[PDB]
Amino acid sequence: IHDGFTLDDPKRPRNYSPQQYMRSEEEMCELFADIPEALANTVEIAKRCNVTVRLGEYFLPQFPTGDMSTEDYLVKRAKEGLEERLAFLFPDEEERLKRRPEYDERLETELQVINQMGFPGYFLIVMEFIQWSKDNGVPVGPGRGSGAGSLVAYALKITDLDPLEFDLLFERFLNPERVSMPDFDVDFCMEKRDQVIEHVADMYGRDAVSQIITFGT
Amino acid sequence: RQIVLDTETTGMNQIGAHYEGHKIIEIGAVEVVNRRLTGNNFHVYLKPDRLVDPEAFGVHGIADEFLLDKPTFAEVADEFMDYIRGAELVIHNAAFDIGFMDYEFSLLKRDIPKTNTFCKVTDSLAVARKMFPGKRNSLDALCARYEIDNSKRTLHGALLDAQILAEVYLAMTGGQLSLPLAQASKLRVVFATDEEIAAHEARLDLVQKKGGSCLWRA
Amino acid sequence: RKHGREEISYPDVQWQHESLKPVLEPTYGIILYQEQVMQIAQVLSGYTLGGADMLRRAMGKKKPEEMAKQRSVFAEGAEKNGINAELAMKIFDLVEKFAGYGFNKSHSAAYALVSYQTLWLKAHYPAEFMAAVMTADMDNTEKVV
Amino acid sequence: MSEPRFVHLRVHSDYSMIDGLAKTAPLVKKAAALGMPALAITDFTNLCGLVKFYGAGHGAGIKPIVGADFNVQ
Repeated sequence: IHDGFTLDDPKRPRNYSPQQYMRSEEEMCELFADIPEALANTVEIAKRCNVTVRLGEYFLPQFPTGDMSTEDYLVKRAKEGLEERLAFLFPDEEERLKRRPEYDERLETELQVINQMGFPGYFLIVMEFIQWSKDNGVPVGPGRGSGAGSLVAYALKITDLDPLEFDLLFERFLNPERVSMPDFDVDFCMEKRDQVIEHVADMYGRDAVSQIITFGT
Repeated sequence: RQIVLDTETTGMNQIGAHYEGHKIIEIGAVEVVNRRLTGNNFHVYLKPDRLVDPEAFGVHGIADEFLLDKPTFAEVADEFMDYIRGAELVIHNAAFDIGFMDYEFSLLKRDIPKTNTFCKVTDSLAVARKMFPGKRNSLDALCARYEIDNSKRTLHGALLDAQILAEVYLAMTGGQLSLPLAQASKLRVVFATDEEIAAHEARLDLVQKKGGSCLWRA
Repeated sequence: RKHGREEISYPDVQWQHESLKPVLEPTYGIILYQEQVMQIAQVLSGYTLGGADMLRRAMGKKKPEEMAKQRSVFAEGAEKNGINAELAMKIFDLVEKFAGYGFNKSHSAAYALVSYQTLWLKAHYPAEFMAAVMTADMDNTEKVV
Repeated sequence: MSEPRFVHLRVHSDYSMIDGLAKTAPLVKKAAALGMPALAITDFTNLCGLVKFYGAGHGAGIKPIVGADFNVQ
């Protein structure tokens, strides 16, 4: 099937035998009872081979923050991103004052969990990336995971939905009382991949960037 | 000694038992010795016990009323049995014909075993499929392939196909033959060093602490 | 319940409470969302938002032990808000029943926003939106048709 | 001593794609049903089943062994 041929085709290579199954230890011990070294050398080689690959646990990255914390860069851009959105939503300053406390309380409650879980660099990268692709002609996909429940995402123009308007909850998306990963699973339109690959290579390095294979099954 | 047959019938069942509820109408076979026709053809027509199917009618044409007075399989059971018993049975789509044959045999209730127990049934389609993979290997396909006309011949039904198939069969299985032709002794054993054994111990510790077992240390 | 054909309850005729009104307001007392499950644990029984998300998670898995504990936290949480115990528990049974279908509002919303955008455009200037729609699926003859 | 006199050091999973048939977990469970303490997989020009191998090795207390097969010129 791989080669593209049928079993009984004469042109087909016949390099393989019915003995190529999972023989037991004993079956191999009898097959080679004349060359015991050959069996024993498998055991020996296997004990010399010891690779540690730790799995399921992360490695983080960054953004030009000058001599500032990445944490503190986020705090700054989020307060000030909140200011943009608030003037768009409530362009009357009297209303903005009365409606404001809810947003500030939401903002710092989220900010606490993001920073205490060690997120800030990651969200910064992504928000900048999302903004740049809006400025330029790069379609972003409809998906947001449960990211619409973050008012900070919205404030930062990461998302397009006001979670306070529609009672959307951040804790479905990142839960502080549970090690919850950064599954955030953000998408963009696949047509415009080359433009985005380009920006994120300029940003972080062409060698630090790669596509992910799927599968033919 | 080589026995050629092709049986066209009172139509077929598309699903399940192609023979269930159906019966044989004509038996037309040629006998082949040393890849030649002696001319001792056995060509007989038998009792339908039912109506000829519209499909079978369109295949080569045949009236039900013609096969009414003709005898049943019981009247030529021994006759046909001895004619083929202990010989080579070359059939196209053997599952079809053999299925009908053995079906009728069991209906006689004469202790006659299935023909496949005393005769070697060999399918020509299997051979053709091996030789021409993914090609149409029907009778009429091979007919046109070797430029044989089976359409403008007066014989419609068994005797037609039998004759043609014989010629085709011999052609394919002649075709041109080919020539062609087609432990002790000293030896080092690198034993793991003490440093490698330390790495091994540490690596097993990881297996065991993370997994709760290690068969090497059991 | 939206069009006045049946009495609105928060959520049930017997098993309702007016403190659930701000939570269930948008859906006329119907338990639709995963997020409503979480708001009910917060408001009714004093859960943290994160403990509330842990209840919804535990309702997905449906384990024997796991509920038994939260069933107790939900009882004393309602007690702590002065709310009747039998009511709190009978509503918990309904929450858990409907939690099986309970949909992610934020995931539904991100996509529904896009539907509303396509709706608004088409209503105000389908004279272009339609052109765009055609252009997008020009390849498919069936869709184009 | 314990059991081992031998382990299999050249074996393909279905992840080789040119050949192999069994999926990764079933391969590991057969090795264990055979009473083998560790397991080399040497898939064709890839490590596709490695992630799954390590997850299954951890779970079963089995040590995964590192290998893969290639063509040279």
